[PDB]
Amino acid sequence: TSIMAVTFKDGVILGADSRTTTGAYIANRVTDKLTRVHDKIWCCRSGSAADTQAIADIVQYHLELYTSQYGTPSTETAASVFKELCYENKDNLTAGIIVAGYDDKNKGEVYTIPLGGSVHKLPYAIAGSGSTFIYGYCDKNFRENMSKEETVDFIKHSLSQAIKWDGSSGGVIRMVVLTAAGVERLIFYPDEYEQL
Amino acid sequence: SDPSSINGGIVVAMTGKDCVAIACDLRLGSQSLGVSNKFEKIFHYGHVFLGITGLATDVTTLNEMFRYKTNLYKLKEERAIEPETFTQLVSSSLYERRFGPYFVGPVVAGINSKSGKPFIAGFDLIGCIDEAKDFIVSGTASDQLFGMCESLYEPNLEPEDLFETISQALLNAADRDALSGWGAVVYIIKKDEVVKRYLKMRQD
Amino acid sequence: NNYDGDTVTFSPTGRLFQVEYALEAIKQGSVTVGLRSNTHAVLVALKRNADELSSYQKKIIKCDEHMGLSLAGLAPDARVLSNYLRQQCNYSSLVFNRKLAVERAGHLLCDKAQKNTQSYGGRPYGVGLLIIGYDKSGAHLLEFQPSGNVTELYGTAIGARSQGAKTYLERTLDTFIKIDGNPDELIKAGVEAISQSLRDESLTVDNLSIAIVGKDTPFTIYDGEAVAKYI
Amino acid sequence: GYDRHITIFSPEGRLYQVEYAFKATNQTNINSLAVRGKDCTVVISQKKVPDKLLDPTTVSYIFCISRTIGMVVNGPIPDARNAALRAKAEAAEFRYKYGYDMPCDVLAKRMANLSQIYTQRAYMRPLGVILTFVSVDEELGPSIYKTDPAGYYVGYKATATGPKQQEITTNLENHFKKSKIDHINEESWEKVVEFAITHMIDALGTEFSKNDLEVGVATKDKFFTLSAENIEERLVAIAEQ
Amino acid sequence: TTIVGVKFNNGVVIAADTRSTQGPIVADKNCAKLHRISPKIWCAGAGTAADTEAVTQLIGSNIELHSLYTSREPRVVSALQMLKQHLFKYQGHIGAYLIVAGVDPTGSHLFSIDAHGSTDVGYYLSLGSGSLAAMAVLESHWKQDLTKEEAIKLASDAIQAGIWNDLGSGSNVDVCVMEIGKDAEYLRNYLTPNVREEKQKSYKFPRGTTAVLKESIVNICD
Amino acid sequence: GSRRYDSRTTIFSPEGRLYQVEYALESISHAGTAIGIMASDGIVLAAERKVTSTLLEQDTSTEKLYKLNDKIAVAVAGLTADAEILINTARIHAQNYLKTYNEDIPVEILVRRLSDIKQGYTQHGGLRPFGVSFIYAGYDDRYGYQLYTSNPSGNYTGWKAISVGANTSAAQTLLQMDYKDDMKVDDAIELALKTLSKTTDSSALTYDRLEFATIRKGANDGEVYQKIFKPQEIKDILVKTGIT
Amino acid sequence: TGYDLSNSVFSPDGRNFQVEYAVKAVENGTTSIGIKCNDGVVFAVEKLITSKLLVPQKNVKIQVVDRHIGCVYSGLIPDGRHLVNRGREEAASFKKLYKTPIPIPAFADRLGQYVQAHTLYNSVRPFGVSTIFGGVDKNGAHLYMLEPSGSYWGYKGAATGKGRQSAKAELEKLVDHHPEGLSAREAVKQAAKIIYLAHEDNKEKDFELEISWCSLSETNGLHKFVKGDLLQEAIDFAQKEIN
Amino acid sequence: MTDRYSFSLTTFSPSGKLGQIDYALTAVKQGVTSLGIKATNGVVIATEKKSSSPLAMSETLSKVSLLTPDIGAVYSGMGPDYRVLVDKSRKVAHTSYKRIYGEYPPTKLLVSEVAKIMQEATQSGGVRPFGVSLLIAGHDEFNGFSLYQVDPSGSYFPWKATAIGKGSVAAKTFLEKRWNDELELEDAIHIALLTLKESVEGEFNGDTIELAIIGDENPDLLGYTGIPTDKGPRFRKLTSQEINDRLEAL
Amino acid sequence: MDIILGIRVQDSVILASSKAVTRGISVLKDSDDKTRQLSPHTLMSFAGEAGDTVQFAEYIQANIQLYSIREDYELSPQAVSSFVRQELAKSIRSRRPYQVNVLIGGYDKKKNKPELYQIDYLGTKVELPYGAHGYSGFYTFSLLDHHYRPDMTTEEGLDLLKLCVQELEKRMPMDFKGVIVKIVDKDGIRQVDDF
Ligand SMILES: [K+]
Ligand SMILES: [Mg+2]
Ligand SMILES: [Mg+2]
Ligand SMILES: [Mg+2]
Ligand SMILES: [Mg+2]
Repeated sequence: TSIMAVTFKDGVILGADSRTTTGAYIANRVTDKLTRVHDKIWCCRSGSAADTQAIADIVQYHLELYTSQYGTPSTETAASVFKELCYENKDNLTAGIIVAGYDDKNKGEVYTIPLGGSVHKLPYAIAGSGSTFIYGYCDKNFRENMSKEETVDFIKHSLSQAIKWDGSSGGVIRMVVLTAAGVERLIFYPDEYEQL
Repeated sequence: SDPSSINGGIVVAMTGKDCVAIACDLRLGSQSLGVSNKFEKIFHYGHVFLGITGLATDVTTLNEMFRYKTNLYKLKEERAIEPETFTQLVSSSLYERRFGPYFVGPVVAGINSKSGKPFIAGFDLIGCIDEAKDFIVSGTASDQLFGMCESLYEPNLEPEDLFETISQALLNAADRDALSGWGAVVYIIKKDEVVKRYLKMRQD
Repeated sequence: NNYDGDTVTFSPTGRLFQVEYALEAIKQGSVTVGLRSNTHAVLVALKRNADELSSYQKKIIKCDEHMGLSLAGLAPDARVLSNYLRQQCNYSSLVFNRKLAVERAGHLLCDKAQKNTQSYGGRPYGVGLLIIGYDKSGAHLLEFQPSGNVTELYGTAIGARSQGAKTYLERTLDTFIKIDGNPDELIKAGVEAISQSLRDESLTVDNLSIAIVGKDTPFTIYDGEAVAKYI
Repeated sequence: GYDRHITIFSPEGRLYQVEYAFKATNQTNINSLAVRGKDCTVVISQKKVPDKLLDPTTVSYIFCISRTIGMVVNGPIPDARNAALRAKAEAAEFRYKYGYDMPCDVLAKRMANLSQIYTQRAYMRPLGVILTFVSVDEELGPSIYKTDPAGYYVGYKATATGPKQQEITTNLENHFKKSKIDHINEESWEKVVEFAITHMIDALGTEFSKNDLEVGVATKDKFFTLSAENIEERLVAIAEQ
Repeated sequence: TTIVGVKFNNGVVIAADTRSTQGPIVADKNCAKLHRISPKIWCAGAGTAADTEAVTQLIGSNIELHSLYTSREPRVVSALQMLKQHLFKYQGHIGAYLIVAGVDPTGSHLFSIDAHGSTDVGYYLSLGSGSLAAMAVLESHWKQDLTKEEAIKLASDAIQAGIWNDLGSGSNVDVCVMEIGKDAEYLRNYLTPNVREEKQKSYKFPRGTTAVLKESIVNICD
Repeated sequence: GSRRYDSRTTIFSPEGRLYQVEYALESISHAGTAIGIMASDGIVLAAERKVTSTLLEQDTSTEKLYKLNDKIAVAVAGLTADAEILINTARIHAQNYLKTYNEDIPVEILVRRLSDIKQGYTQHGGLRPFGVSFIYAGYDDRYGYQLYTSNPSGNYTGWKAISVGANTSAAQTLLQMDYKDDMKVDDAIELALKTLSKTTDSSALTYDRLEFATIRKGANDGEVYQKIFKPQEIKDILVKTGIT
Repeated sequence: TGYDLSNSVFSPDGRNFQVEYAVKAVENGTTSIGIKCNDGVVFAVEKLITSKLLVPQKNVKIQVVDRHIGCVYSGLIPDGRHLVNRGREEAASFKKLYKTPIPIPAFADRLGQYVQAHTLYNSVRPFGVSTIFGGVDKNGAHLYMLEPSGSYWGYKGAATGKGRQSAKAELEKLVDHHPEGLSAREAVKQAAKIIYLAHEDNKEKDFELEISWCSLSETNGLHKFVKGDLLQEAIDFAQKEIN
Repeated sequence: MTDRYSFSLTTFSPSGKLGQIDYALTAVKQGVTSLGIKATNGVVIATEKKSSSPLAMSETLSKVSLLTPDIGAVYSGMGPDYRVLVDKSRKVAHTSYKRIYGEYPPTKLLVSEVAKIMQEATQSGGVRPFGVSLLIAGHDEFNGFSLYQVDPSGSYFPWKATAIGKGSVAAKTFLEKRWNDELELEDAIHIALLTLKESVEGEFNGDTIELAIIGDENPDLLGYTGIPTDKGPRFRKLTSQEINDRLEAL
Repeated sequence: MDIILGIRVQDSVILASSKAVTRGISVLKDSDDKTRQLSPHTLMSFAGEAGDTVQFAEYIQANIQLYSIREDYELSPQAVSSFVRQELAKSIRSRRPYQVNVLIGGYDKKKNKPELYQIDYLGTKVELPYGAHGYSGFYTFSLLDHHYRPDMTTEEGLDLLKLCVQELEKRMPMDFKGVIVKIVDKDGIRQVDDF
């Protein structure tokens, strides 16, 4: 996988490729690695497909039960639940998850959770095998308080390069926009992003 | 130290016209050493016959276990268990030990007393049912038995002809296996008579 | 009446009779006194015998180098509670390298006694305790009741005829509180306090029991010829 | 007579503890009502705040169990909240285990089963509550299912619960005799709420201010409660007709 | 095994070959890899044979009890959730690779499940040792808006690719069609392109060929 | 707490009796009579069904006589539901013994274990005892034909002929009168039926109100056969002895 | 009858007499109050000075849960401590899993469910305390009062103990005279006055005043005890009003 | 806390009676009438749908329940007790039989398992007996059609025909006059409706009566085709319309 | 441990068991009796892992003796052998299995027949005219295949056994210090002192 989440003026956008593998065989070329744990709290999944799905399912359950009792959970709270599962079961998990959500008080927020189960709040986060190839690019190009169109272009160009170099990444570029306006799903096909 | 090939042995079953046959060798050894030439591998519970190859302690244990279970079945059901039902019981019982299995290759054979239909089935060590119209094989000479049966077998054989076919399948398969042989038994099963024959075979 | 069969039952006026009956066992117990200044804290206890051939039941127990108590009521219950205090004091030392605050000691005893008043099958503790100690905030005196109620005081007394000593200490409050840097005088005040609870019997050498803890004094108990000084 | 203290049978085959739990239901002296529209299910309940020192916003007997399911309770608030928390947990677990939202009637059955256990097992008392569950089920449409301390449950065209439940029940019965249908033939939930309040006013014979009522509305994909001003807006509409 | 699943206009179709192996040996020439979980939810299974049968039966049993409890027809997502959580719990040791499909009140559905617990969503899927031969065909001939008869053709063609090109697959093609508003039709041995040719010789022996030592009547009665 | 509602099922009376056991025996004394008679060449089990209704399905019915294994059967007196719990345990126990030793369980060993289970319910657990009395009829190669009885106390004894349930006092006197040691099975069949016919609370003893069974060596050579009588077979044996 | 001998048993009325008997223990206890204000809450309690021998300021009754919630109670003091110990466990596990400190309504239900659980079985006794508690969270200030039955509501002002009626009457006047709101520093002064006024119902033994507060502006949203100059200022205000 | 009731709540009285079982049977007596009749080619079970309120939808409350495709159940007594027994009965048919033998249990054995559950509520700690009598009708290959009654004690008896509940004494007498061993299924349905009218007071139609049969296999109700040996459920619940059709030729 | 043999003749079962107990490079004992009397007409010899052997033998002995007292009756050799087999069949899937191989020689008084059972540590039971455990069988089986007759006397059986011991003493690598021989017949169990 190549995955990322980026905060901007109006909120936050998540991004991901659509490739799942067993060795060099592509088991799924249209995977959806962007996953809803709450209305406006989503995550990007990387690592073991089984582990990240099982975790996301448990988190979605926890936040649904949270909402029933205490109302809408914060993005930080969601990240804490992910952490708790990842940290306490670190010996048996291979999961690299980026948590992203939109509050009206806190606006856009991004938390990344690597293998060990540590939590890191960042303006933007990149993860997955393909992220290695775009550390240079993303650091040079990211600005705070970007517009929606600028942030979409930033993620599109970034994942395009990650996909280009990483064999484990490919397919379509999925994106999920989280703002006050609501939730928007974007898709971008090879013919567009390859020739960027 | 491969549990399924310490003691040796084989079982084969075949269907004929309104009849079934099940046969087994008599050897029980400890690797190279032949120990017993009286170790029968076919058992029956009512009219349902069960043959079991593999690790001999599990053969004995499973016989005792299925006798146990079919006895309680009969007391509660007030009727003898049928081959199709017994097949399911064997599958359940083996899969119960999924991650610590009995090292066996059981084979069910018998005639359904209600429908009159001949029935045979085979299992792997962990319960997977292998149903067949023609024949089921099991044991350390299973390759040999597959080759003998697949060429010698034809459908709708008469009981007396079926006896010859299954006997020749077993004997010639056993003689190409070091761990199988030392005598043989064949069961010919009709709707309401069962004949048991001991075969003369080479004793090496 | 109908509401005293166990501790789990409230009476129609909101009383817990088993807890009150446990409180009654303390009233039958031999008198013991507690008092403190700003530098030291002192326990004085009248010991009781079965007859002239028997020993005198020990009333004072050490919990740590800086803490201990005196008992009145069921002695085995005092052994259980003191043993718990010993462990809690000890846990604080091993884990945090910290001497257990006398106040926390009181909070822990309160919560241990309380659990025995809200569950079926159990019974309340049948003993009252006077805990003295010297910690990071100076000298302390606590009064434990098996109802769970723990109270910090300048001085007090529990047991049979404890009201005599308790009145005396209430009068003497302004005097004994300022007995700083003088152990023997603080004990004398405690021995005079317990004397207000005596009837037909007087303080003898194998009858009196005194304990003291303070600024430069570990918790130590005096019996036998060591208390002859104070008679 | 210890057969009246725990849930064992009396000589006449009765469970007195269950019967006395039914009487605890009316301890709050509040009446509730539930009706179904075409697209929605409306539930209304009286709101009595006697003490001036109470924060009126925290006084509620309507609960949002899940996004789709709402529940109103007739009975003391401690037992009411006990039931609500369990219902929420059950609905959440159902979704996790079986991959879809717990239906209103299935939750009702589950809570009813739990209530049944308390009528058979001695160490557990029955909860002195009647639980009315409402939703717009994705299969069965607008739904009202009600549970009691006996462990009984059933679906309803409409229902009412409380001390003056019988008056409201017959009032609704007489309307459905007239209309000849199973529901309120109305497009918007706003007017179904207006119907619910109108018929409660007629049956109880009392007028309501904005703070005398409590309203829950179930539509497709969400159940929500109304604010005081939402109800006031609704009360004005009734008065101007 | 080769197994596939293909979505169409008004439902979903799954298919499978019928070979069962023990190493290089064909143990069963006509085994059933299409499993009924509920009347209108069926499962194609590859991997350890006993595992795919057992896990499909267990979840099928629990689905039946659930359907009775809820007074509702079971949903594919329920079978999907129950299967994946069971398989995840066993960390891959239960070697079941499943294609789950069916119709329910929500619509028609097609999913896949890996032994470790991961699930996929798609219009076309293939699993097992012949999945690459099958997927090659699916990727070549699949399109949006397939009819029923087109989807059956595509599915069985994908299985055939496995039968001919994968040594792990062989014999026959089983099919199950699950259409919305209709009964699911299980087509056992839909294609049988591997019939054994006539043998050159009858190996029926002259009676008395086998030497016998003893005879006896066996008592099966009480 | 819950002490208030505890009946204390496993305590002694001031006279040294077990209340619940005594009261369970009182319950059993109202159950339909069951008789066991042991002959030199077999055993008879006879039992009276509890006041029958004409719409009861008589042939596919079992209330009194149950099969434990091929060599052992029991006649029941008391709560049927309680008896079935114990019967399933006894059946399993017999199979455990067979699995262990590859030999059919000796009758006494089975009887002892079932009686030991009953005993347990009278000494610990705070549960009510089983309201059941059994007549065990069986064969093994050590003692041959054997009759036993067990009751809620968990006490068991061996018999030549015995009755349980209703009117045992009258039934035992009649058995004691006409029983002799050199008796045959067919004579015992007659004695069993004659005794029930005289002790019955019904107007007249008919086939539909009886369950009957024999355990003979009347199979072919040195082996035992259990015969649970069919309705028509009871009708015939009732005519053959001239009761109807 | 006998319906009142066992907890969790319904009477023919539909009442749990054992809980009502626990309420009698609460009514027997000392007065405690809670006042909700502009951006927080204020708690106060009456401490009866049984003897001269009691060390002043050193038998603290108000308890903190987490760092933002205060709890006070009337009735059986040990029962109140048990409830707070549970409250602290509940608040710790909330913060452990969800990171954010426990909201006051969330905390209120945790106590409520726990107390309610002690009316479900005959093997436990109901709590012999009414508990007034609250604090400041993300949605502002909240004040609650919880009773032996498990019943709790949000309050503008709350009171319990032997002088509850006197305190309630005084609380109602503040609500009427201050519709816009009461300030934190004002509420501290008023709390002192009300405890002194409620002491008329327990006037044999004289008493010691204890106050605490949480305020977004005054204490930065954390629970603190009122001590020293601010306490004495509040005492003087109360003294001036009784005369 | 914890269940301290580890002792029996049903015990023998000096007279030998088991009080709670007797009182449970009394609760069954108060319950609405239900009946069952066995024909040569089927079994019918029936009961009145006593509506609690006219606003209640009596279709949502099912008194007649499918246990297996070939077994159905009805009751008299306490509804909630029946509902949980049906849940338990359905599960035990799977866990203790189908998951072992790969087929559904025969009627007598499923009944035996339900009886066991009810017996345990008579002896186990801290529980009362179930306040219901069940009538279980079913079919299986080797026993054919059968009808069983299960009482609170755990006792069960096979019946040609019987009734339980409110007006059982009169209903049983009615069935004795009409029942013969040559009854066809349609004749048994007719007698069931006649017998039930005697005990029903108010409305007597397909909306107030609940009736199901155990008869021929129903391939149309199976939900799939392709397996010859699977031929469909023998249990079928008669519709409201199907009942009214038979009430005209009554 | 090491050498245990068994021969069933017309009227008796004869068990021969080596006397040596070796640990490392030292023969610690040369008079060890590797047998336990389970009942008056049933004898069990054993060989295998150190400690396990005697612990298992005595555990079986206790159980059979317990049965004998309870029922006032002697279990048949067949019944005893089946009990022993099941215990070993349980053992093999335990956390630490008994590594013990046994021969059970008994005289069935009801049948008036000698019986010899060979059971290995896996729980593999067979009834045999002659049996052996370990490497002994690799010499004795073929020898007995040649010289054994089913109608032999006890004296003939002892001579047949002498022939086995002689062969083992000639071709076996280790010194097993001779054998203790015991006879099981209608009159019970007795030991031959001069072998
Ligand atoms: K297969
Ligand atoms: Mg790439
Ligand atoms: Mg060979
Ligand atoms: Mg109860
Ligand atoms: Mg061996």
